[PDB]
Amino acid sequence: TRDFNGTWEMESNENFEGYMKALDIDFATRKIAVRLTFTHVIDQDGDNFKTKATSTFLNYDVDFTVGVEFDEYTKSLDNRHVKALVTWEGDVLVCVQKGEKENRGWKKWIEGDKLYLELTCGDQVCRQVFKKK
Ligand SMILES: *C/C=C/c1ccc2c(c1)C(C)(C)c1cc(N(CC)CC)ccc1-2
Repeated sequence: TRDFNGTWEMESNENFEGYMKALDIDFATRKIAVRLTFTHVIDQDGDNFKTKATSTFLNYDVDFTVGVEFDEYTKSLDNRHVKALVTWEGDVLVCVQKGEKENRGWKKWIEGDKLYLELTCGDQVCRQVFKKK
């Protein structure tokens, strides 16, 4: 499926710390973030994505149109300017964030009832799994 719609509840989160250190997330935010359960809400209509990630203390919202490059400010993450582009590779949703950090981006894909997220920055890879709620 290429349909990522739904409310997704975190089930596994491997090496979030190394990914966040690659981004120069400060020690403080890192320790809080590594313990929190995240809910990821995706409202997808054609190419148009409205996405949310909510926790009891840290939140991240981004909207994008597949295939349309956009300048992004990674507000309350590492607060950097990147040139973002989200495209399809088969049924994998792939984002490249061009900027100062190397190999920065993410990939989303679904297997069965699970959403998989791979976050990359530098030589670090974080893998998260969500169960559809
Ligand atoms: C499709 C979503 C991809 C994606 C890329 C980067 C991040 C995330 C999802 C989050 C919301 C899981 C997330 C959280 C953080 N935190 C550390 C500052 C917690 C707010 C950083 C980057 C990403």
